[PDB]
Parts: sequence; structure tokens; C-alpha cells
Amino acid sequence: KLKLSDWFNPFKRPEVVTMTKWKAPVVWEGTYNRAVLDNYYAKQKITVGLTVFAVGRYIEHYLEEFLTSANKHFMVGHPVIFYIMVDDVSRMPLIELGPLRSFKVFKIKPEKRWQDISMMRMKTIGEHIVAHIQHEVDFLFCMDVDQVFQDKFGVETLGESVAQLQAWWYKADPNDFTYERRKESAAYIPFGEGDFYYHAAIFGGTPTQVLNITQECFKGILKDKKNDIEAQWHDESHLNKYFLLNKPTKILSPEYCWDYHIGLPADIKLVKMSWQT
Ligand SMILES: OC[C@H]1O[C@@H](O[C@H]2[C@H](O)[C@@H](O)[C@H](O)O[C@@H]2CO)[C@H](O)[C@@H](O)[C@H]1O
Repeated sequence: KLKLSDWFNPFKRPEVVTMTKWKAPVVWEGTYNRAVLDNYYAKQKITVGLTVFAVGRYIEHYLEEFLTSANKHFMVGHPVIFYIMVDDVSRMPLIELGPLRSFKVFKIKPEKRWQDISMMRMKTIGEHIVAHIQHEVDFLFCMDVDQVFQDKFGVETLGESVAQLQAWWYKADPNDFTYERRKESAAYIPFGEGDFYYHAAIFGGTPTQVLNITQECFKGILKDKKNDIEAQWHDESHLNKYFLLNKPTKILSPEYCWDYHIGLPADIKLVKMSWQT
């Protein structure tokens, strides 16, 4: 079966972190052999899911560019199912999908407050995993709609649980991470603890693992809400708590979710997905 040495060469990028202390790969441009992996997973006939939520004007502002870029760049050569969650189905753009892509659309109940928006999104993802996604795909990613694929975002990103390094903080010391710091919050992390600052705009894994991520995050949000507290960065704070306790088996570099407002440092060799404008 697939071994890490079959496809991952950390020595191609010695100026960055490529392996965690728990021996998870951090995937940077140049460290991965996509050809080897494409052939391995083709033989296995895997399908990959992608969930995206879009409410109100986010539909018109972002959803078409997201879908158009994902069709062009996400897991090319492998079956993909787009799970599109919107509040108004009559407003959603119908994009032409390429070979091995298809979609499903669901009408959801929008929530007014950011706390309740993220709360219901983690709950909704878990419900869909149990109802159907666990039957439909081998790997599932959950992404924010307000970003754009720029280049191939492929099977090198698959794993049991996949976290994204947040672009502004990947070089920072953990003491400075914008973790939730009040012990009243379920997302509490003490100063000095933590491995990375993960970005809630991309995460994934097998459907089983993603069910656990979302169920734990939802419980923590709920627990905070019953105590009249709102984590500093809402689901992202709880996600960071979760991945501290349940280490990801693979991490993606900021090449996979890059904010061009930062600039283009030497570390960022080829951008696969960028924050919207
Ligand atoms: O800190 C979590 C929070 O980061 C925001 O991104 C910020 C970044 O944290 C800040 O240091 C920099 O000065 O500006 C960035 C945006 O302009 C994200 O926008 C937010 O989603 C969280 O991930």
C-alpha cells in the first residue's frame, strides 16, 4: 500500500517546515509527485467531495468563480461531486462541468449571526455526511466560497484529516497565534501551546474524520453559546482547538490558500488557491 516515500520528498523544500513532530507531511510545491498519486488513486477509483455554502449576495459575488475554478483545477482526472448549499436555489449559477464532475444542490436556512452561521454549517455538514456523503465519496473537503482555485489542487492533498496553514501566520511563533484565550470558551488554548494556526477556509479528510471535526466543532460552538460567549474567530477557533487535540494527518502549505495582499514571498512557489480579490 501507499507509503509516504512513494510520493513525498521533503528535501525539495528545505527552507520550510515539511514534516511535523508527529510525522505528518506539510505539502509544499515541489515536495509531491502528483503522477505517482494520480495513477495510484485512479486504480482505486476514488471519488472526492467538495462542500461549499453560499448565502444571499455571496451567491452572486463568489459562487460562480468558485465553481468555475474548481471544475478546472480541483482533483482533475478523478470523479468529483460538488455539494452546493444555498439559501435560494433560483439564484444559483449553472456552470458547465467537465469530465468526471457532477453536482448536488441543497436549500438551507440562512442564519443572521456569524456565531449561528458557523454553528449551523458544521451541523449541516455532519448531517449530510450521515445522510449521503459517506456513501458517495472517499475524501471530502469543506471550503469557503470566497476564494478561487489558481492552479492544480490535486490528489497530493488527500488524507485522513487535512488542515490548512493560514497564510498570514505560517511563519509566526505560537505565542502570537490568534487562538481563543479565555478559559470560558471551549476553544481555549493557553499561551505558548499549539503547533500551527490553521485556516477554517479549507479542511478535509475521509467522511468519517470530517464528521468528527464538524461534530466536535459544533458541540464547542454550542457549549460557548449556552455560556453566552463567542470564540474570537468562531468556527476557526474551535477548529484550531480540535486540530491541537486531534492532530491532522496532512497539512497544506499557504500555497494552497494564499492571500495575495501579503505579497509573493520566495516561500510561495506556485499558488493553488487564493483568497478572493
Ligand atoms: O487571525 C485569524 C483571522 O485572520 C484574518 O486574516 C488577517 C490576519 O489574521 C491579520 O494578521 C492580517 O493583518 O490581516 C488578515 C486579513 O486582512 C482572516 O481574515 C480571518 O478569517 C481569520 O482567519
